[PDB]
Amino acid sequence: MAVTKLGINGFGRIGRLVFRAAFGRKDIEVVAINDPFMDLNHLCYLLKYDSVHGQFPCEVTHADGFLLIGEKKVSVFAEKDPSQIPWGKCQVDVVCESTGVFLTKELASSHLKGGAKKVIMSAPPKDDTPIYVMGINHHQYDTKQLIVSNASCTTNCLAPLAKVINDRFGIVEGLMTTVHASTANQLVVDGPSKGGKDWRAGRCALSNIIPASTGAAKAVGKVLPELNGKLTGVAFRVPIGTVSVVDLVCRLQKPAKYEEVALEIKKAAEGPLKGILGYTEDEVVSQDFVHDNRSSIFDMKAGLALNDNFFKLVSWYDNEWGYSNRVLDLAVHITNN
Amino acid sequence: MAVTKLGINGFGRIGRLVFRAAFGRKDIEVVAINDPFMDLNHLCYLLKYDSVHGQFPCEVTHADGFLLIGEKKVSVFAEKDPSQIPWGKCQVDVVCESTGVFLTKELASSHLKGGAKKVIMSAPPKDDTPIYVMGINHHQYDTKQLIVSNASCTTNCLAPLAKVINDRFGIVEGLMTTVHASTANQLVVDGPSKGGKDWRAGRCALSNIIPASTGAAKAVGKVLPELNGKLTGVAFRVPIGTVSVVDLVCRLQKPAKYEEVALEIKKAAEGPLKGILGYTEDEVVSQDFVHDNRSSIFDMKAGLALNDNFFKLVSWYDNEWGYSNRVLDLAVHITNN
Amino acid sequence: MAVTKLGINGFGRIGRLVFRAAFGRKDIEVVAINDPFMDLNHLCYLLKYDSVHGQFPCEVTHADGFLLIGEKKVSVFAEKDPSQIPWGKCQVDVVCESTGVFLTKELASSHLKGGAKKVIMSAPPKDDTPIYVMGINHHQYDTKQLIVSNASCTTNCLAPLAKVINDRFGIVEGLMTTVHASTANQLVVDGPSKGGKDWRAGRCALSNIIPASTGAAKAVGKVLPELNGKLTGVAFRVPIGTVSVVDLVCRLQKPAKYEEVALEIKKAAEGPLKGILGYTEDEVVSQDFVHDNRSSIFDMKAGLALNDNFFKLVSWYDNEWGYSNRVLDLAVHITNN
Amino acid sequence: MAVTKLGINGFGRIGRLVFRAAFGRKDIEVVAINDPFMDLNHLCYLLKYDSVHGQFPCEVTHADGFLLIGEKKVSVFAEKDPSQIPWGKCQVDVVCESTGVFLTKELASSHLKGGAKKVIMSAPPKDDTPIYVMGINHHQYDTKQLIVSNASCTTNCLAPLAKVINDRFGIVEGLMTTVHASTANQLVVDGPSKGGKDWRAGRCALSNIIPASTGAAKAVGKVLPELNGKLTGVAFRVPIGTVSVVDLVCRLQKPAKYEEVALEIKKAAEGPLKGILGYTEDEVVSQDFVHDNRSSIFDMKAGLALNDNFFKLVSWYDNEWGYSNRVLDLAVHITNN
Ligand SMILES: NC(=O)c1ccc[n+]([C@H]2O[C@H](COP(=O)([O-])OP(=O)(O)OC[C@H]3O[C@@H](n4cnc5c(N)ncnc54)[C@H](O)[C@@H]3O)[C@@H](O)[C@H]2O)c1
Ligand SMILES: NC(=O)c1ccc[n+]([C@H]2O[C@H](COP(=O)([O-])OP(=O)(O)OC[C@H]3O[C@@H](n4cnc5c(N)ncnc54)[C@H](O)[C@@H]3O)[C@@H](O)[C@H]2O)c1
Ligand SMILES: NC(=O)c1ccc[n+]([C@H]2O[C@H](COP(=O)([O-])OP(=O)(O)OC[C@H]3O[C@@H](n4cnc5c(N)ncnc54)[C@H](O)[C@@H]3O)[C@@H](O)[C@H]2O)c1
Ligand SMILES: NC(=O)c1ccc[n+]([C@H]2O[C@H](COP(=O)([O-])OP(=O)(O)OC[C@H]3O[C@@H](n4cnc5c(N)ncnc54)[C@H](O)[C@@H]3O)[C@@H](O)[C@H]2O)c1
Repeated sequence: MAVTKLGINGFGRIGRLVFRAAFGRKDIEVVAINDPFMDLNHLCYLLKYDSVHGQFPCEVTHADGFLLIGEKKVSVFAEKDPSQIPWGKCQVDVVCESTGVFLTKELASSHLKGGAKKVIMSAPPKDDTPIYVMGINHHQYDTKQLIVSNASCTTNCLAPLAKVINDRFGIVEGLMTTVHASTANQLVVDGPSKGGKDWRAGRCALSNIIPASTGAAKAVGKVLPELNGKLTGVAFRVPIGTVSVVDLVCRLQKPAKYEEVALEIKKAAEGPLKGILGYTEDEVVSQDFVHDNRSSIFDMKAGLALNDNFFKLVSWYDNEWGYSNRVLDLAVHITNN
Repeated sequence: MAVTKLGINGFGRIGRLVFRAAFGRKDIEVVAINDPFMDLNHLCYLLKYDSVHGQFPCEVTHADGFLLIGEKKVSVFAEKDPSQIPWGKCQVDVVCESTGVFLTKELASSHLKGGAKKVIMSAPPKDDTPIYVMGINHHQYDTKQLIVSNASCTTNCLAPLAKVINDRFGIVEGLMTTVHASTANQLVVDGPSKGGKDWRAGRCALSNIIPASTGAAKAVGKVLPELNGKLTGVAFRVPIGTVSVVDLVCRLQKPAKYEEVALEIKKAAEGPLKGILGYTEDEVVSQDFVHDNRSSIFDMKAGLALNDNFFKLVSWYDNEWGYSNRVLDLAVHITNN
Repeated sequence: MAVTKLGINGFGRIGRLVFRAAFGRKDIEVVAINDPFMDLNHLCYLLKYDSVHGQFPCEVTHADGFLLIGEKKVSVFAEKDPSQIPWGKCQVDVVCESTGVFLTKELASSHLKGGAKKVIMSAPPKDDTPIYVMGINHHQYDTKQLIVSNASCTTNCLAPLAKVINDRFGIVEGLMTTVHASTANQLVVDGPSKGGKDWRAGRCALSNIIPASTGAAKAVGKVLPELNGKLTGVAFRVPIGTVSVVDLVCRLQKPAKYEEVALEIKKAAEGPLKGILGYTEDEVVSQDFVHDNRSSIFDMKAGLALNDNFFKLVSWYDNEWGYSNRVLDLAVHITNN
Repeated sequence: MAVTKLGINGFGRIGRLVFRAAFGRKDIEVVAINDPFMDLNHLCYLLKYDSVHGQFPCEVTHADGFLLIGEKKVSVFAEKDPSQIPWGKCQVDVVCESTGVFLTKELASSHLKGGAKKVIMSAPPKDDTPIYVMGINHHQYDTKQLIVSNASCTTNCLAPLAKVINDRFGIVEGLMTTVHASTANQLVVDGPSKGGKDWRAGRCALSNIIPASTGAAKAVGKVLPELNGKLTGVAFRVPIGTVSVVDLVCRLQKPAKYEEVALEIKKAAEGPLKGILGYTEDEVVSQDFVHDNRSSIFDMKAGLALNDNFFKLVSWYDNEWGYSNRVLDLAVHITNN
């Protein structure tokens, strides 16, 4: 209805990609960025070159303390304290909280105190903060809610898949495994992970298949109450720049042939979930989804059925890119709604 | 009872590792090797240096056309036709068929025609050749069977896991996913796979999560009839030198707590299956099993249960090393039995 | 002057990229492709998806035995014998010989017998076949020469660098080292390289720094006679999808400051060699050049000088992309000249 | 003369490996370890499992706040302030300063204040702290010097190589390039490096060839005055667990054939520098030196000569393992001398 003004806290993989994903958009625009761990010179550099998604689609420069993207000026701050960021001065409608250390309503509030209208945590909340997944429950958003969560990359991939299958065949119970690409919280060589938590994530990322936990499957139950308590899963970190794959093993109430389930998913991908859920029958591999903007693409040939009620369903997702575009979709939605 | 004389056809990852794994052994010894794709000089080189398991634990040299391991002589041939290999002259009790292109009883017979007493296919058979898994059904071997199969690396990992769980809790149905390390049949850069079969395996192995199929789960039913038709699964090839991880999602007849299932497995690992099945509660990662000689090590902390009858069980395995030691165990067994 | 009709023999990394690089071009177009190791279905797949350069910028399909790129038809053959390819019927002005097994004038002749006007070997010749490097000696091409070589990726990178430095400061002698990205001739796991030649290239590409030889530096002397016998070097294969870096250590006749040499190169990159030689002072890394169409980009900050006559100069190059664009530049040139 | 008591500050790649390398030794033993970034439980874990060098050659456990290696007790501390570590109570003869943040005489002094007799910085000093390289100048050590530096992994590789070549042929000038394996100071995904220094090191380590600087070559001049000002070089970080390769391009005073230079090096490797400098003519690759305890192994076949005075010499080194063993050699030396 009118260009949404976005503010970004934490200019990392997600911060920068959300920024990159906004470039095309004509319904949203980033006007402010905050990150106390990079000078303006360092920030332009990081935004300009990317080891996964290529160089920035435009010229990046800075002048007088502003970030210059073509002929637009973006304010840049270096506040370690969110409450200290002049979001208000910049007329920020929504702040993309993507530092990964303010995942609670009390912590994410400081942005509102700084003048920001609303806030979106680019990760699962540690509080009972409302969680939303585009194309799944975003239409159940209440404008009075000023702080929300866009969930996790994995939840965004599994959620759509789960809804379609449950909606028609009904999911009795399911277990999920996601082979996930490398992430910023990992180490180059064997070392101690932060807070001595999840020791495995401190092991050399270059040569290991690394077991990790994830609440993505249980989170689905929060976005789809009908599924609360019917799903859970694990993760396996692998040495891949980007693109992860969800592997859902489920039991359905109503019997079906793999072909029928596949057909149902395809129908959703071309209809109501077009743009969120994708469908394919090609012999694809992770690299094929690098920079794919969908939340999840069903891989028909990769999955299979043991019998008429026990299935193994596979779906890919660019954990970085898809998620970043969704953050923008949610930002626009909760501002014009 | 008396040193088993082993012959190796196909001196590749498995051929060389079986050879390496025999070095310590005092009940078996390799006396002949055949591979028409490497001169003797090239063969010593490959056997001496290994990018995964380190250098050979002894000095490797050649003289007068023989392979010299210390002060032992090993005959070396370069026959493309198995029937042309003088196994008899070398008194070969068993031939480790590990070229991957003679996986049928008719094809593997040529070794018997060459003078070899018995043969073991280092891979699943394409015929109804008898399949054996150490510690699972090897005691059901019939001496009159001259050609057998040691199965696949994955089957050897999943089989023990399946038996213990089924034996006490009973497995109604199960689906499996194995994240597998890179393999010789893959390509360095995107290209056409052999015979235009399994296109995905021709995609760059360095940067892809590659979906692949596997009959390992169904094979379990062949080694454990009670499980025929109750298991199947898929694979995901990843960029790892060695070590794969089996991820079994199963439904049990009798309810149980994750702890009880874990306890049952541990009991087996320390008792009847000691040496085949391992157990651990440490925060491990793939690299931790490089060169582990067991067929499968249960990872207690990596798995979990959705409810009292739906479980996700994880077990690691060095696809190269463990399998190779098993080939030797089977070789000795079917020769002294 | 008029659209050049290109034929491609060997639809591999270079074949497909040359094809991809021609898509934009309005002065050249591919009308025929030959590769006996992929069915038409397999060929579309490989051309459509790429693990390095992304998906094809257009829809790829096939119908009635033709390759369909939008609404253009490209003939596709599967001849193992080059002389058997109907280049003439397709009016091929130039054939991009990129299979890597017909690098001699006698062998590359078969294309002329098939009806092709001229031929370009996408690699160094093993004969005294004429070698050309765009922007260096291509203007010394003789139209009566029907078979030529576009040289090697490394030569194309080093050649421009060498000319500029020699032209002004004069190179007395130089040694070069190129850290090269992985290549099709390498193996996923330790095995025997073809013909038992260059054993090192058969070692696991995923985890090794692999020493390899290269005539790229000596080749420079063939394209720049003034430098014959003044340069040579070695290579180091590393696990990188694409992008290699040339590292030239040279001694100049006339003294200079690193700044002056840098300035000279910059001058060439913005003047006479614009498009072939690039210049930069940014803190770049290999990934930054993925898909860069230049033959070599000088890295000012990466190099240095020991004294006024001994220098270490660094320059990057996308071994796949840049080279492929050059093949097109040469194809057009020798057809309209 | 009598078991040297070693203390380790910073239980990282080097800390743990020095500890691991001491296990066999009968002339030195670690009695204390300090690292405030890992609980005792976390420390045992990290010491027990290693993604590069395998599992610890003994059982690792902890009891009553001590590290238990078999039946030996090692005190463990978690002081962020070195001066606060009770080295004296533990009778520490030498402290292996390997945190990488106390590389100055003033900073490394705090250990002496804590009761430690002497100190060795496991890295190049930022002060004019004395630098020593085993087999090169360690016999010029003065017992009154309480703080010294064992130099850098690269210097330890290049130093021996340089001495032998200079001693007989004389090095006029030389430039060096080391392709180096990944290091702890690098990042898994593109991010900001510490202090905004060396931006390149913050780029994804998984997929980049990363240009880096190094004073290793100039440092050689400090250990070998005769070479001061005659050498310098650059580095290239690559995705390799461990093992780097030094590539020295040098000009000699006295002419020679590659064979003679190779012969000279071999002579040193088997004589005076045996154990420090290695020699080989095999087609080796980085993985072949994983866990090699030598400071540098000359690779005869990898190098070459342009003419009788201009050479390119290659030598490998396990940046982690060799260096760690050297730290122990120096520790014993300066305590019994
Ligand atoms: N990378 C993925 O695949 C992916 C996918 C979906 C969601 N996410 C995530 O989004 C979040 C961020 O992850 P990321 O990959 O972008 O990590 P990242 O480390 O690349 O980015 C985090 C940024 O936070 C900055 N920061 C730290 N403290 C700050 C402060 N006080 N104020 C402002 N900035 C601060 C850092 O300097 C950094 O640039 C995580 O919670 C994670 O769940 C990541
Ligand atoms: N690498 C693993 O992860 C793993 C684990 C368990 C089992 N296996 C396997 O065992 C088999 C062999 O695989 P690998 O990893 O050793 O592959 P590999 O490519 O390393 O070894 C195959 C060998 O076959 C040789 N060969 C080809 N044709 C021949 C012929 N006619 N006569 C004699 N030798 C011939 C080749 O030169 C090569 O040395 C496969 O079927 C596979 O299932 C592999
Ligand atoms: N990849 C690079 O970085 C790079 C850069 C510059 C030059 N080059 C090269 O150009 C050449 C090709 O290498 P590539 O990387 O494309 O390798 P590739 O293996 O990817 O492609 C070669 C193609 O040749 C085909 N082929 C084999 N025999 C054939 C025949 N008889 N007729 C028709 N096709 C046949 C194969 O099926 C394959 O598709 C090499 O000589 C190499 O020097 C490669
Ligand atoms: N990895 C190699 O290839 C190699 C080779 C030779 C030398 N070195 C080095 O030796 C040094 C250490 O590097 P590394 O690879 O072990 O890095 P690392 O990061 O693995 O280890 C450093 C340790 O310092 C600890 N630490 C931080 N602050 C501390 C404090 N105040 N007190 C005690 N401990 C503290 C960290 O927790 C960590 O365990 C570096 O300067 C580097 O040059 C590394």
